[PDB]
Amino acid sequence: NDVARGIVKADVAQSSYGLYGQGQIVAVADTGLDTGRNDSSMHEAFRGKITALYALGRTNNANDTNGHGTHVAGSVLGNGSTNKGMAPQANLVFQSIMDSGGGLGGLPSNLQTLFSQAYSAGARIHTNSWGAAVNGAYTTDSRNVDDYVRKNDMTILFAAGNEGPNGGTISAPGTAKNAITVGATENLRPSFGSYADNINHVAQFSSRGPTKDGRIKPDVMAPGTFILSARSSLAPDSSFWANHDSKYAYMGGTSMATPIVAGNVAQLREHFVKNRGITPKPSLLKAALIAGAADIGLGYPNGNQGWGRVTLDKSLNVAYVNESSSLSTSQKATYSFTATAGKPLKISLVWSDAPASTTASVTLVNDLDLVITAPNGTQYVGNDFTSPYNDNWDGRNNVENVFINAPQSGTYTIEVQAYNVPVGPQTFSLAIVN
Ligand SMILES: [Ca+2]
Ligand SMILES: [Ca+2]
Ligand SMILES: [Ca+2]
Repeated sequence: NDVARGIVKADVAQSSYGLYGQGQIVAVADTGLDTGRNDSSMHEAFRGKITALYALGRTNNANDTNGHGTHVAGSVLGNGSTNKGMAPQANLVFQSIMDSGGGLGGLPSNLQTLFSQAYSAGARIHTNSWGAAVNGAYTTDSRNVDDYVRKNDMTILFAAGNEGPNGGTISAPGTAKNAITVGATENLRPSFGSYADNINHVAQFSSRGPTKDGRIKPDVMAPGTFILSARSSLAPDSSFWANHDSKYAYMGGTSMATPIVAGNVAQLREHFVKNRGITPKPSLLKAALIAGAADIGLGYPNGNQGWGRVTLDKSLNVAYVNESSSLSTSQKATYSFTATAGKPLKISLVWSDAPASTTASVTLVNDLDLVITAPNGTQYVGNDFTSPYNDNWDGRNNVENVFINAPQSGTYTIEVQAYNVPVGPQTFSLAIVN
């Protein structure tokens, strides 16, 4: 966590912007949380900061004999004396879904039940280091994630899965359109060897897109190898990659990358609410993370890194549109942005789409297109990264991007065009970095 904090710029968010996640509540659905008791027995990283601790998988037992859940929650918001999570003043809703057999039987059949329970408790961010390895398929769980986000103010994150490095290995519900799906790059702890020596390396195991219908997943990356975070007092050494001390130990997986991003979302949401005067919609938090992300060196579009590695300080300050307009087929919204040529210009359009059928061959329901015009007339179409940049149109993704490394100083025109919106009108968010 301490090195991940610096890689994703949560250190700048904390030290220069004051963002530790205070006032935000993150829900984690995972194995269990240390002793399973919201009292003074609880691990120092969560003692006193638990909004609610629910036992779903084992009636009346939310403890963590595995370790996964405690480490995950630790990375979101742990506030112990060392190895703090990214949002260490956020409060925690924890849903313990591990069943007596070690499986995830506490999950309800309809995942909307899980998310609504968390929402009722006050959580507005819900993070899930779990999934089924269904090679990019959009399942009932994916559908319910999508329906839930379109109807409720909840940012939902899912791990991409650990079936890399082959293409097309994204887990469900990480295949949901409206979640933020997170893959793992390496942490920088090179004494532990090749899994933690290059922050621009995709971890070998991280699942890779595209999804079954060709969409780019994961959406973003974060460090997910040799992450030092909270150690359940009931977990054995075999659950960890390496020991550290009685309260903290190492783990790696997309399960570790996801909660780093979830804590960054708490920091970002705090910033919008306290410092920018608005409650940012899930689509805007997602767009802002995407526009701020760093190309780890593979270029775009790319299923190995998605849109790149979270870089939180760039996301804090984006120019935005927060679902303030909705579009039906053939309509367009227009914005103008004055750019400066010193720095890259990155524009990200994200929408919380209508849920797809589990039987559809193409999951995108409502298709918006991003079209940008430079001061000197050059046009760019969302996700067209091959010159000429206005000839390849996107009909699959509900994230569209125009990234220009050396922009012209001057006013750029930004159009969001409703190509085909059968379940309309469709709103959207934009985030702009320059
Ligand atoms: Ca490496
Ligand atoms: Ca499109
Ligand atoms: Ca092209």
